[PDB]
Amino acid sequence: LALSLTADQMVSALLDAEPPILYSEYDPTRPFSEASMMGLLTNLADRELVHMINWAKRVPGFVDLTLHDQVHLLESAWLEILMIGLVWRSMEHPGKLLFAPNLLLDRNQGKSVEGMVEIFDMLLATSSRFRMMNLQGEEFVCLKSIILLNSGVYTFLSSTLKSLEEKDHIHRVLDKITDTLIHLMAKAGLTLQQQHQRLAQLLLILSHIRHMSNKGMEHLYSMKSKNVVPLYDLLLEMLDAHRLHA
Amino acid sequence: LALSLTADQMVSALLDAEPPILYSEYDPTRPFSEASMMGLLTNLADRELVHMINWAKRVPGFVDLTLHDQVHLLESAWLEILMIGLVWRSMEHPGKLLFAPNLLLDRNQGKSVEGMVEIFDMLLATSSRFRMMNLQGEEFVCLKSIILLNSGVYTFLSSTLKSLEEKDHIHRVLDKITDTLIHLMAKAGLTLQQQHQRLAQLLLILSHIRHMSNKGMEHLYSMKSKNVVPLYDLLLEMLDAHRLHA
Ligand SMILES: CS(=O)(=O)c1ccc(-c2ccc3cc(O)ccc3c2Oc2ccc(OCCN3CCCCC3)cc2)cc1
Ligand SMILES: CS(=O)(=O)c1ccc(-c2ccc3cc(O)ccc3c2Oc2ccc(OCCN3CCCCC3)cc2)cc1
Repeated sequence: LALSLTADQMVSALLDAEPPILYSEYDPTRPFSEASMMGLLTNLADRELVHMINWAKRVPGFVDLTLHDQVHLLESAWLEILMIGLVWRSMEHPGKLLFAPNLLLDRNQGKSVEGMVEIFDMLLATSSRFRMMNLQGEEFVCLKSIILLNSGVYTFLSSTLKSLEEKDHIHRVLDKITDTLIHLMAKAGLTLQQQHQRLAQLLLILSHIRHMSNKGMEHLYSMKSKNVVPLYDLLLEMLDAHRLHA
Repeated sequence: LALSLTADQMVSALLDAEPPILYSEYDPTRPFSEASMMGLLTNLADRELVHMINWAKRVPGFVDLTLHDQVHLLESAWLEILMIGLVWRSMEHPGKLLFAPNLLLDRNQGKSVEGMVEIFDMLLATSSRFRMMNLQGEEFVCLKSIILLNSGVYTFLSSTLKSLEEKDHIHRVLDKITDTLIHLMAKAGLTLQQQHQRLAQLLLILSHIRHMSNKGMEHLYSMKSKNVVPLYDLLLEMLDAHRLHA
């Protein structure tokens, strides 16, 4: 059970669950100004989503939830999760965003699309903040898991017995991850005061990531009019897998 | 200086700075269905803003910032601050939002305006969460101050020496407030583990408040087309006061 795991077990579980870093899909031997910037990012995001679902399934406690609740959590968090991942891998590239190892973009390369330069600036600022705090890999995987579990937990539709039990489980797992973050900081030499200060600093950054996701979704919604399968149904199909391959 | 204050001094400073509870402005002796719901809330919000500025000025550390930075912080946080205040005074009114003592509204009374019922539901859910956590007045005033200082701090435009010093000051004050929250929880009997768990639970709610503010601003922006003085300039005029009354 997830609630039985120790701090070091939680960390190992999260580190092991980490998804791969994907590459942008474009011909390296052709003029760049030819390729659609938003086309490249959309394709990347869509491929990453598949791996995000595998990752979520390996976050302790996640698969203990109902399918419906798992979908709701990912539907609310997916863009924040993409964004915190980007910021993490951009940390050692000041002034640039490492969307993919073969797609490193600077501020001015977002002007091709509306609202993009503003979001790029916010993402760059978050990466600067992490660099400045010297964020560690173990801390990063805790934060990404907190995002998955927290972002949609205040927007649950139901209030049935089952929903109450679901929320309680989510909050117990979140408490576990808080314990894990504190543990990592204790093992890195920080005093108690430094521990709760750093915890608060990290969790306050999650509000900015929420803000970035909201602003991004504003523009994506003006932009995404494919009139096709709703994200919920797409997430469900991917999450609701058989065990005929297991 | 704010950075010199003790936990109990911080708490007393914040409690003393608390703004008044205002009343909705409408004739109690006339048909309700006559009054504009959005008209009543807008008028209330506009009057509260004036008192919010006095409050901000009394938050330790705030007036140490440049006028420009003070404005930026309030411009980014004002709706979150209105919302957390509402949720706080609605805490003991399950199912209802106490916008004012003479304006207690339930879910169904938001349907008059677009997007409103959704925001009402999110606000009600936040109030339920606070009730459920048994949020205390001392904790509430810390959270509202954290919102003021944090919401706009990742969106500072400049990177001058002065801006670096401003950000450092804001983060030191935020650390002070974290210490104060932990102190209050220590003095309420919570164990160390319970302390960092409750701190994280409270700060994660701030992400939902950010989300609510974003969604609210989406609809207010479709709705506010007064073509008049920009909020920044209005905030500046109110913040940039002479000391001819002091
Ligand atoms: C216009 S904007 O300026 O506001 C804007 C806002 C955010 C991003 C952004 C940010 C961080 C990313 C991190 C990554 O690791 C990979 C791609 C990232 C990314 O590109 C997209 C593109 C399309 C999309 O959604 C559309 C495709 N698809 C919809 C269904 C769910 C999966 C995504 C979602 C993200 C870009 C632009
Ligand atoms: C359409 S919506 O469903 O999304 C929507 C979204 C949020 C609110 C909301 C929420 C919490 C409030 C707490 C309070 O204590 C008092 C009023 C509150 C309130 O009403 C307004 C009305 C107008 C406004 O801004 C316009 C007026 N003015 C602009 C300049 C700054 C000050 C506010 C700002 C808040 C209502 C409706």
